[PDB]
Amino acid sequence: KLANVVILATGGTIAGAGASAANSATYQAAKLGVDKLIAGVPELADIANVRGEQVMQIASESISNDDLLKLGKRVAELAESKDVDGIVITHGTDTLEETAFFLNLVEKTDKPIVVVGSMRPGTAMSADGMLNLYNAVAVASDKQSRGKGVLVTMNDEIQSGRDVSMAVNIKTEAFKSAWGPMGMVVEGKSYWFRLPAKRHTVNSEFDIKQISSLPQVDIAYGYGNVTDTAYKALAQNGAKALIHAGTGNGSVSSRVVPALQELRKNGVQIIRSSHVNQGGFVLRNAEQPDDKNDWVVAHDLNPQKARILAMVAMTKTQDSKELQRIFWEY
Amino acid sequence: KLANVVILATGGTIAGAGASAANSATYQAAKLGVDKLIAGVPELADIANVRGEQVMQIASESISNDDLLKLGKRVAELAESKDVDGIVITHGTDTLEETAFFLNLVEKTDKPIVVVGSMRPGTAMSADGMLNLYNAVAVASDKQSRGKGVLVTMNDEIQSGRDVSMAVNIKTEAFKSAWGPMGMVVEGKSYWFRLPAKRHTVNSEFDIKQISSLPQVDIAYGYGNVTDTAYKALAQNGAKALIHAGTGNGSVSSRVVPALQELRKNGVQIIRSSHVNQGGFVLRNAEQPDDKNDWVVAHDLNPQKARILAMVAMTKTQDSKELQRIFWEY
Amino acid sequence: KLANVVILATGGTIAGAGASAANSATYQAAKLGVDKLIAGVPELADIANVRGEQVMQIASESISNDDLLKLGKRVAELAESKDVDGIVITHGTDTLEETAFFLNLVEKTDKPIVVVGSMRPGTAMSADGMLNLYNAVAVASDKQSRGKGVLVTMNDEIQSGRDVSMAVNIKTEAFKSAWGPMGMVVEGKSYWFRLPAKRHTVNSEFDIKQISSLPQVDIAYGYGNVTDTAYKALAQNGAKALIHAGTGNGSVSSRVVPALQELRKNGVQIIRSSHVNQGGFVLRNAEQPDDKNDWVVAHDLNPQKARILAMVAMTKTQDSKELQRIFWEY
Amino acid sequence: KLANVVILATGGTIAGAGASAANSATYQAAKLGVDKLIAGVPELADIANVRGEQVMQIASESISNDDLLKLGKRVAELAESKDVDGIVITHGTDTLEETAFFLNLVEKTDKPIVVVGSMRPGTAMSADGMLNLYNAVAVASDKQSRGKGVLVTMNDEIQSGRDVSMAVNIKTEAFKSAWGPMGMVVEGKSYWFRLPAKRHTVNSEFDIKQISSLPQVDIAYGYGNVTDTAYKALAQNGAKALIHAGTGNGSVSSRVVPALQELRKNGVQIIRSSHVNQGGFVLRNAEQPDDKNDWVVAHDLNPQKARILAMVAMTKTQDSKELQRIFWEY
Repeated sequence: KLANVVILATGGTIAGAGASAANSATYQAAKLGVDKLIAGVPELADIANVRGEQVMQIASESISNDDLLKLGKRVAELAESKDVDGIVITHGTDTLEETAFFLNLVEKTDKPIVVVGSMRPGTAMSADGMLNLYNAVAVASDKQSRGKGVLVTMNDEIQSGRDVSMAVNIKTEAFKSAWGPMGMVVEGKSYWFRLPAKRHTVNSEFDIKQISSLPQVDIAYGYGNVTDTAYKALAQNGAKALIHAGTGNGSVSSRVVPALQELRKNGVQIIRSSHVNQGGFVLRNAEQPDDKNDWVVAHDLNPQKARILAMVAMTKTQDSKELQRIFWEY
Repeated sequence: KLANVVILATGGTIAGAGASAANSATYQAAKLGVDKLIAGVPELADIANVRGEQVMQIASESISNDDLLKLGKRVAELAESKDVDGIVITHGTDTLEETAFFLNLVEKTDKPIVVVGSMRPGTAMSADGMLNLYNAVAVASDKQSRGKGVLVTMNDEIQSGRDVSMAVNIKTEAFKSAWGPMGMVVEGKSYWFRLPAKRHTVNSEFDIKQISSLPQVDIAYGYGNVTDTAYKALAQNGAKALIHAGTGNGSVSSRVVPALQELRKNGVQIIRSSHVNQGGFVLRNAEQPDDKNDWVVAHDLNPQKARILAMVAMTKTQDSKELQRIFWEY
Repeated sequence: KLANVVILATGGTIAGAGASAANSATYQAAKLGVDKLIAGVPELADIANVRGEQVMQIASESISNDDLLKLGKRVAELAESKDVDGIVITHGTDTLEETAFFLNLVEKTDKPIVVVGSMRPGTAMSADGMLNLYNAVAVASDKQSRGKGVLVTMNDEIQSGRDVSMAVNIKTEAFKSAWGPMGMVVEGKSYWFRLPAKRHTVNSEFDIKQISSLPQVDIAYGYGNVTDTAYKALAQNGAKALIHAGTGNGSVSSRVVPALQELRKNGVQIIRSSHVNQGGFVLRNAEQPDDKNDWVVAHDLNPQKARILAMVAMTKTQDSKELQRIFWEY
Repeated sequence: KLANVVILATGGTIAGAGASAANSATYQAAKLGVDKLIAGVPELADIANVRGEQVMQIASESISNDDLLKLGKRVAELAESKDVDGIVITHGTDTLEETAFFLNLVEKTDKPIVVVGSMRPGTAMSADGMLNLYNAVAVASDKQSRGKGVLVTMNDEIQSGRDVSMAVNIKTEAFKSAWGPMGMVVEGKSYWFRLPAKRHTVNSEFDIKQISSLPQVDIAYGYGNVTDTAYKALAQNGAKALIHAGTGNGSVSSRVVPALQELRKNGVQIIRSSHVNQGGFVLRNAEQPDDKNDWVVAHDLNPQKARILAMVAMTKTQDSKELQRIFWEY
């Protein structure tokens, strides 16, 4: 009668603890195991048959590519199981948007996958995690969630895992998309207003089942008087692609362009993103001659999202034209 | 009767040119001289006595610290002149927010200083620069602008140069502040709704007249699987402070903390900012033990803004407690 | 081969004129005919084969139901023509959102229909109307626009005609949706990030071909110390439904509930909307017992949008359960 | 020694109760007395000496002018007491913005006055009221709050009572200002980023001590095919001023202008506001000839705020030029 939902716990503020009820912002992440999360929301038994597993127990700022692969592979094993209807991942906020996008690209399933965190620990007055987790389970149990790609369910919203980002610090409305929420979840019911347009999950060319390793990708920032130092150092320490987090429309300083040309000739993919992250996108051939240089633009994707897509894409191709297509379809 | 306004041109898209009227996003910056910009808005003569000077002719993504000092010293000379009532600076968008904040810290004048750019070049259909420049001159000529600190006048808004940032790519509403616009400018008239709270201009402890060369400060990004490589390389190549553009509330990967402790022990200031830029702020001692490590938080300041404040602050102090006070006052 | 686009002119600021180039906000609407509007953007020939018709010449604040029917019927005649690929409607901003939603409900066509205005008259410095009209023709000429419902193309955005609203005065970013833009249009190219979820155009149960008149529907506002006066007066002067623009979640004053029960028994449909228009929705049975009173909630639709849906819906049904279904599907 | 704060309870969702923990949106307001609210936040004793009074027990959508006066007069008595350092008012969300603006105009004190509500009842999972009430008391007890005018402390923000509005339904981020938050409150500490520019409290020309009964003011909505019916009926039933909630920049249908000219000639003040409430303002003489007609524009104020200012203003003046000055200063 009720859906079978599995909760995969990774740590985070949602599993965190502070010293008193007034500690909404100063806490230790990743203190409570998945069984204590489930025990703290007894109302979950009203909306689904829930089982929990601990995949990891980390502050998400310290996540690694090996962690992503472990989580992605477990999600795929559960998605293939006839006994599983939906999956919830409890996660720290800091890199929640990276995990959600990674799963959106590599999980070839129409089964709902929801990633959820909290801005306050469960010890705090007015802690947000209990209702976030209830909503995540509600959404993971809802037929309307099938085929919608990875979702994030914080602040009573249904956000696309593709382009939701941690945009506001401290407040519970932290996660926003340039392209809006797709829906809302209220008193366990989902209300949809938009659908995804971009390739995901079942329509993805990528599959975690065929990924055993991820290429190293790093990010360097653009600002006044920036030099080529970080770009060269990152490449010298193994980066196979650099995400340029440029000013404006992925613009590159005249002090940095020559190093990026030299790195591209040395086989490093050069992907122009920006730190202009509330809306718009980076236009090919506008601020830099990407065709002449054989560079790629990240479209609307912020730097950390562009890193995820580049890493997944480079499991399959190092062709800059193919990478640009991928950045325009996902 | 009319105010005496000087326009200091530095380049940018507002001085740009594209190949066709439909080229609103693909153009070359810094092509038109200040006399051509002034001649493109003959209505300036109705609202002020305007004179133009060409300080530099750059795409603002390529600005240097020596460019900031040249511009800041020319602004100081003009502010000291009885014959100047207000100052407008035409600037590229990419680092407009950095220049505006710098001038807000180092110009000890109550004379209006307005920084303005455009998202479309003057060759485009529906180019925004003409009305942006008219509005900048209107605000620079208005007695209500005196003592308000440095202002930015795009999109019919009066924004604080402190915390306005380039937040949306392509669109004319690019410049936004987490704390809102302070006012609007419409048909030459200024309408105020908020005042600055933070220290600026006449109440600043800093003065451009004292600064000969700015200290080197660099920025490193935080993301999944980040290593200490960029942080160490930037310090090796001369960084006196490192702005950490962390995930979430300025969080630091467990892979990076030991390097930042070693760098602080070797005299490099460690300032925790974030790429969570739509609202909120980074809280001292929350994600990291700043007191134990002698680190600084950047409060609400985005990484490029924190870099500007760290450079100015270190012309006066190397005491981390004084740097934290400055990050809480400015 | 270029698309054949018809421009249907109705008036508005985009056809407006002010006394001087500095008049961005003080002007007269509906002065320029469609042939002069088209002649002002000769670049339209690069993206489509365009012809103009003058349907009407009004300030949109003064639109009537007879004007909607005239425009809707003309759109339908063009959409049935094999010689028409797309339709652009130039329109005043004030009720643009009402016309766009009306057409989204009643035009049973997959051919693109775009509604466009401007915040500044074409006489103004940095007038927005030329690029808005270029973008409207670009989107109306694009195969990606087929089957997406009615679209609004201002501020470089592709907004859904369903739920875009005039949200910001004066500024060119005036039109916003709670559910985000669906895409952007830049240098003639359309970039999509979301799809509509709600029923529209070809999947609508409503058809302008079967509508010869519209039921009278009026709107009354909720606030502190509101009385039942406006509600009763509007019904006495022919309203067949009343849109309640409530405080909060469509809340109704205890001073107004009895009048609404008497009006419902008298056969007036009662639809709870709100003046809380930036996000969320009005929940059935939450603030008022809608099932007991036989009332309807407007879901996320603002009062003027709810009026349009009620008026179209009541051409087909006066069954309150059917109207609630319609408010949940469109 | 702790500040003495008095909590004045008026009802609302913050005092509400739902049937179960999953009832975040469906509940009964105004169920719990002030002593139970205070008992539900035992941490209040750490930050202030609190006492509670029950002023009334209502759902705020049903507030009256006499309720405003009863609360305003009690606030005045407490502000005049040496034993009171700060005042918190617990309130329903629906008309919280109206009460906060009223108090901002009529309380001639620099003592902190905070108005607070919740979007979820205290019975819900992740109820927001506990931390909102803690934050209200923290802000009411803070020296930084003195002289700032009336404040609203929801969602970790410090918002101006002047121009904060209920803008988002259901979500805890409901309260927003076009001009941004002025600050934040985190772990009991206040962080300021802007100051008010408009007249309030100690600099107000109005005083609650002089007002015995407020004049009747009503609101009529503008939309396609609107008629003069609601305007005339509201005036016939005693409105001394009509707030016109127009489309766009307070625009008036050509079907309505004649009635509004006649009402003005008969002594009814005509104030043009709008239902365009996310930003911008209504410009005098732009959409209508206000000077010719002796009408007033509401500036940036939404209709329900404009009604509050019009009521207070008309306790002093019937001169439309003085009313316009008031609408430009407050």
